[PDB]
Amino acid sequence: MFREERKARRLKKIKSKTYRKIKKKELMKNRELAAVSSDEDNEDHDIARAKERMTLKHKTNSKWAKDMIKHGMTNDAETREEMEEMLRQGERLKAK
Amino acid sequence: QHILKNPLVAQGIVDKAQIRPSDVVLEVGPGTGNLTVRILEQAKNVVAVEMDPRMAAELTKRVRGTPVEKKLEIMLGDFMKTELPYFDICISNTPYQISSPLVFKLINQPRPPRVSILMFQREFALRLLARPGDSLYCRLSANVQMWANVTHIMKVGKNNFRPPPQVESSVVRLEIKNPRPQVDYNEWDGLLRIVFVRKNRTISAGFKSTTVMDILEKNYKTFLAMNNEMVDDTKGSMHDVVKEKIDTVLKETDLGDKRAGKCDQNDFLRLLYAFHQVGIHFS
Amino acid sequence: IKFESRKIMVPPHRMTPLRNSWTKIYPPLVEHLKLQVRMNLKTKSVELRTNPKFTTDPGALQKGADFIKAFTLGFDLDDSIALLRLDDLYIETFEVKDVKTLTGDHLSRAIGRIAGKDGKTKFAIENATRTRIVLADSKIHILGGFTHIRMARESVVSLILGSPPGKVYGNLRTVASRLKER
Amino acid sequence: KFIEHQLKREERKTIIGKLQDYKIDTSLLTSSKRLGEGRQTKKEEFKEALSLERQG
Amino acid sequence: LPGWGEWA
Amino acid sequence: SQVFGVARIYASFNDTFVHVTDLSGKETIARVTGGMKVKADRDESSPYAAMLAAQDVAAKCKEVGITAVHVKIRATGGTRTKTPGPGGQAALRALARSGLRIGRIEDVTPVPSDSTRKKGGRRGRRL
Amino acid sequence: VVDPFTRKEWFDIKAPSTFENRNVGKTLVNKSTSASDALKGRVVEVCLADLQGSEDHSFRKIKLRVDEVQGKNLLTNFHGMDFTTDKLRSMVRKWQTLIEANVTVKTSDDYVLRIFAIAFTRKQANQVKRHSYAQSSHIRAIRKVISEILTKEVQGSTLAQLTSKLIPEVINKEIENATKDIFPLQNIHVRKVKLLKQPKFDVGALMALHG
Amino acid sequence: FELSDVKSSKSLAEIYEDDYT
RNA sequence: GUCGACGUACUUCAUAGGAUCA
RNA sequence: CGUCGCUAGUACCGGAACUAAAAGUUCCGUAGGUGAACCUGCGGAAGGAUCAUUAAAG
RNA sequence: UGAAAUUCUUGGAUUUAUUGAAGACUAACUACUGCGAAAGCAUUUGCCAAGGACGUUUUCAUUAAUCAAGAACGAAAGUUAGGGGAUCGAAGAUGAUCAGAUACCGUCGUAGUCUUAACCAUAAACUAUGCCGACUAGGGAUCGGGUGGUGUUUUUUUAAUGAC
Ligand SMILES: [Mg+2]
Ligand SMILES: [Mg+2]
Ligand SMILES: [Mg+2]
Ligand SMILES: [Mg+2]
Ligand SMILES: [Mg+2]
Repeated sequence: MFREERKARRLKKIKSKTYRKIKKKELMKNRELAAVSSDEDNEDHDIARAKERMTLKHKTNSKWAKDMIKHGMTNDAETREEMEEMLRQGERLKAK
Repeated sequence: QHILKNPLVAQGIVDKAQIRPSDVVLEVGPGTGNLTVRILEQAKNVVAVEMDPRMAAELTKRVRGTPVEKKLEIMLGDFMKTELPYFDICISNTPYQISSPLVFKLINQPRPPRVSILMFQREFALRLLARPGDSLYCRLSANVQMWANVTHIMKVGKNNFRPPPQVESSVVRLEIKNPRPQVDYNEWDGLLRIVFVRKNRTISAGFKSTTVMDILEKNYKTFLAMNNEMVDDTKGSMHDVVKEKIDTVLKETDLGDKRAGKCDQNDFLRLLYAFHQVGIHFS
Repeated sequence: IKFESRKIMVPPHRMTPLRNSWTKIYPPLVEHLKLQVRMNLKTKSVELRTNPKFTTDPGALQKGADFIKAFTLGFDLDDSIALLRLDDLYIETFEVKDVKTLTGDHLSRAIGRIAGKDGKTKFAIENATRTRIVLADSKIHILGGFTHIRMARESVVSLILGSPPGKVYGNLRTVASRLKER
Repeated sequence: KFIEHQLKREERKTIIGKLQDYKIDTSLLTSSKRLGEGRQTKKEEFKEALSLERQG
Repeated sequence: LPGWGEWA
Repeated sequence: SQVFGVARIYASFNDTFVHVTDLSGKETIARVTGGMKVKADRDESSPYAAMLAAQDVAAKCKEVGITAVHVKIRATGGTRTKTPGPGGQAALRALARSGLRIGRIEDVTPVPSDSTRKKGGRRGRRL
Repeated sequence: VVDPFTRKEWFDIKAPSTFENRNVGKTLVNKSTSASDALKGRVVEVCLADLQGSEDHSFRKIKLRVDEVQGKNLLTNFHGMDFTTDKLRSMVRKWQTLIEANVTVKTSDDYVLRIFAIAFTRKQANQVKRHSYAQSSHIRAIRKVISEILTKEVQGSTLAQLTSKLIPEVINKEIENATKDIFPLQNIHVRKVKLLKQPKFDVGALMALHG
Repeated sequence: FELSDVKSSKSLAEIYEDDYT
């Protein structure tokens, strides 16, 4: 337990955007490759789509998206990708 | 290497050179020759000092087949190592690595140019332009202001140069004073070097150093020898005499408690005269 | 070939791997080097002695001593076996602290930078320079030929001083190419 | 500013004249460039000895 | 394990 | 019938010293360094220098009467590295091969409890 | 033009009778033009294993100073004690507290000396904690007990008797027994012995020591 | 030339023998 | 003086992403 | 195969003789800077890529 | 050093050993664990006062939270006046200026680094994250205290403590 504690501690301190970004991609690849995540039946898709339509949480009327857009912050590529990554995720939930 | 490409700044440089038609121009750092053609256009004749044979050859090809052939002259070598001909105006965009020597060499030319337009790094240019009491006032400022007067012409930004450097640049005008003031270069330089070790401390504290005492005592021994007066040559013989001499001059001049960075030309000159009066010669 | 002895003290954290690997350690020492082997549990140290009647190579005893010492520092067994096989392999050691005084998170990141993600950066250096590197906390040991270890030390030192791994990796390819040329 | 400048120039002229009144050479004088050294090699000591012998 | 604690 | 010496090995970055003296340490029997056994300064720290150096000292020791040596390897130590380098190891191997009996091997690197500042400076050294 | 070893002469060192093996090798010196002056003040360091003929003392070294010379025999006396560096580096380990004590004390023979003792905490048989750090109060109590024991042992003995105690490590047993209740310990050792001052020389005390 | 970033299967005896041969 | 700092006013560079089709 | 050359040397009275001549990382605070397209000292930060081994009072 | 060269050296350098002197710093143990309002804080022992938490069927009874004004301290660097001056070391000088993974290297080294009496009050002074109060999941590790056991070791007379 001590060894994992020390290793977990050191990883917690590292809060570099790129480092986390690499780690997240690799984790997603393994999970997809191993198919750890169960398939969503038609009901799971319907409920998810319902909530998304119910709230419209994945459009540029959100606070963070509006703040970035209105102040010429999204001209930069990196933030534009993040705004994009939000938008495509909403579109995925909108798919029928 | 970095190459300028904004034509406007170069045009301003050649314009502010104010080169009379009977002037011979020493153009350091020819590079491709963007400045050189325009200097040739409004000059009697031009002498160019290039380090790279290929760039000099390219300049020759560029100029070849024009009216301005007989005017141009290209010297190949290292600028310091070469002994230069008479020149009236100096226009340079040379690598900054040679900025400080360049200046002084122009000062120590047997017949110094009346005007020169030099491109220097912004920090270096401000140090050249610093006035007494400024933060960046330094030995360079005082010395160059003794032998010349420097003014600011332009601030040249990073974008103009390709590939971009990591520091901005500027263009200044240097004016060597004719007649040269009749103060020995060595003595001035020695006094300044002793006084500028820490420019924000008292001049007295500048002199309190032991090695300064050793140098000044040896200098006093040598001077007494020159005047045929005998001297014992023991290491600490007149440490106690030179110490009192320095204390008295510093007290009477009232420069003891004044920081070097806030001292002007006249203050240093008075200090030099006092130290001479009491018999100490610095260099 | 006279009667001589050597002792090498195994630290606590390595002896269980010695237990893990000892079945493969005493055979080469006893058959090839003709060396009579033992370790004292009471002192927890390996005792090697030259047997005058059977041992023949004068350098056998010292060769075995360095072989265990190579294992003691943390090198894998087969990596250490090269020392017995060859005669021109030496171990270079130094701390990060000699290179630079790094403490706290600076120290931890420096160790991570040398190892690299999943040990790739260390795996980069070992192959290009034809050596092995053990990153024992702030303690670095490099095993290989004399000329080989010096290139390895330079790259490791560059990482400690702050050189990003990518530029170090590019240089490794360059020197790696020159190694194949010669 | 102009009047203080001119007064400063006059003071400078007087001081520089008085400096020409009293002047010497600087070849034998040790430069202040040595302030950082604080220790001399045997070559430098021999050069100093030769110079002093030439002086007498 | 031949020679763990004795000469081998 | 077995007279003992002490083989002092000082392995620095740029050279290796093999110094054999009596048990007290006061009287030196033979001192050889990598510089004397090699034509170029670069190879003085090379192990090849060390083995030549070690063999010569061993040859001298046999002539004098010394047949066994206690090895006291050391490095520069102090504010610098505390572990002997390859030069020391190569010399030690040569001494064993030379036929001199090696009594005891011990490390006596100068290890400071707490030392002065190192030469490198804040940004480091040894690029 | 002169090979120095032509003019050298060999001398044989002898050890205190407190040690089992008196023979500890030989040294050499330039022949008297005297040799005795060069011999006096010379020190030789040797492992206790060689003198006692047991590997149990392999990590202990004794420094002996040449104090007298008679007929190519160099009569020495105890000058210092230390451990091998490897042993010390072995004892120091992570996840434990290092307790060290030093005491300055003079023997009954006016031999002023300094003793350094070291010890480490240990985990018990049923311990399940990774580490065994001891509270500062326990460290201070143990240090006081160790200092008192060392002072009592040194003051109530002569230097020869002091070495006679060092060789069998009785002092370590006494220390661990005394400090047992305060906190369990391991690797209790008299790390070092320095000889600060020496009384006026008495050749009689050296001859009686050497029999 | 591309440099391997994984642990070498060959052992240093093997690499140095390949260098020898 | 094509001077420095600040204040003020303006200009300018960083916008594409997913799906299908050829 | 000849003449004078050019390079080096020897002598003689610019001149006139002789010999030889295998080449084609990102920063912050502060303090400085006279080979400043930038460097340097001290303190701090990650906004910088953790491999292996590891109860041996077992 | 990539190789050299300034540098020391047959008056004996480098190295060996017996000492002596000076000024810093507290390795390994050392861990984001501990203490402090923060900056910071690490050898032994003594003295001076200070503090959190724990235990309390003790005591006063709203005395409290936040805080313009105002006050104490405030890393490193820096200034004034003494002291000290070992190491390292801005500046300065000087050797070399050949070769791009080792491309900024070497030697001497002023101020400083240390300390005493005052100034200066800035840091990525970072958890890039105000302060007080309440509530909203499971799990085992650690630091300090406390409660409990008919638990182990120890006191090698018991025991009682200490450590588990
Ligand atoms: Mg603690
Ligand atoms: Mg002072
Ligand atoms: Mg205040
Ligand atoms: Mg902090
Ligand atoms: Mg709260």
